[PDB]
Amino acid sequence: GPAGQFIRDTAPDGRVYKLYIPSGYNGSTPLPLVVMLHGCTQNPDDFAAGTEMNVYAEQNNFLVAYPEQPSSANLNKCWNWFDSNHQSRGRGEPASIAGVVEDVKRNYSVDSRRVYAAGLSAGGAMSVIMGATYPDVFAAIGVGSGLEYKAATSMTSAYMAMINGGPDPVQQGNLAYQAMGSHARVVPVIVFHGTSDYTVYPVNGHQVISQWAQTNDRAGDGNNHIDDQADVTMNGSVPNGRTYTRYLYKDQNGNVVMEKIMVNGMGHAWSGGSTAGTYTDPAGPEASSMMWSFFVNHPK
Ligand SMILES: [Mg+2]
Repeated sequence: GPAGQFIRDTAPDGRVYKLYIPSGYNGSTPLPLVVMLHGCTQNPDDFAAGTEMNVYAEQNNFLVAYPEQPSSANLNKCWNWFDSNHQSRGRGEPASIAGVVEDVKRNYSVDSRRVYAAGLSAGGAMSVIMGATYPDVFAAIGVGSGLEYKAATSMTSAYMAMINGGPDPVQQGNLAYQAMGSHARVVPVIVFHGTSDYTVYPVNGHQVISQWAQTNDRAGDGNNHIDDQADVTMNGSVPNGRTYTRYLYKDQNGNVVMEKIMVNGMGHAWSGGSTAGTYTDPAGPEASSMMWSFFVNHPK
């Protein structure tokens, strides 16, 4: 019944983005902001339609921003996760996506401690980049079928990384830690990946976890050890849908810092969701709900 609004705006740098404002928004309470980064060939409306994130935003009283990657910036409307120009704080797409957050913060009441970045495919890899470059902004990140930080640094090596994974995740985790500069802090990460993904092969999902284990272990230095050994593993089952395995990674303090959901026989797709959007597998577990719960329990 209660209905919010889905607006389109342009940030000062020309970045188009859409923003879902829930019906419960009255400006008296700073709301969480989930930045949702669409995959290749997608656009904000398609990603909203498939992830259903505006329904969760309506139900949970949070804001959702969908930055748009236009065809003028990448041939396939992919976030340029493989390009050195778009892997560092302060310039390129990381700066532009941070700019969208700043634009929303200026126009609505946003909870600075509950700003998150999630995405599918190239947008999952970009969400990794956002955590490494703007950890002062993003409390936690969700990586749907993505790749580790700097899995490739030119377009020439991007395809190999999609198929075979990036370099040694411990090394890439050091680079992500370096990319954080003086803003370094633990960034909790939830990863989703389908075991029959023929686009971004699941080795990449494993690498994201291993890379962030190192980065988050390093961000704790200068007390709290984090490794890529799963502390709790459980099989789950979707009624009349897919099975999946959940891996939980704790730090020494006992906090869940990372989570990995491998959906058995899923392809390259957002897990769960609706056929109203492209690149969804309605028979998977509901990544949007799972990711939102991970986010809300991992404020900055
Ligand atoms: Mg552990």
